[PDB]
Amino acid sequence: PCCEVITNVNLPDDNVQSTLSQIENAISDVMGKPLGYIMSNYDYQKNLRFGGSNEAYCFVRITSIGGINRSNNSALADQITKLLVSNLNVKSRRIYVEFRD
Repeated sequence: PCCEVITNVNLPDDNVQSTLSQIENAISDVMGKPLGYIMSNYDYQKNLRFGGSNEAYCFVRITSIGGINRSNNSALADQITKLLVSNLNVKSRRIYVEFRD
């Protein structure tokens, strides 16, 4: 699967790499998928806005094949949100996680 983090939070490369790594480990864990199938990215979009505001915000897009489990999907979004909250300085309310296939 694929996890694209689209955010206006400027994070240094090491913090980006470790964050994506923890996220991959959660995907692997929750979804039962070896790390060899997993793509991730942190796409820094300084002009990104939500709610009429350019304050820190993360849009997380998770693409799998996929579209199979709700409790896995719900638990994954929860882990990723928690991971992002913990690494980024972003309010939980300013993270949106979307699933697709």
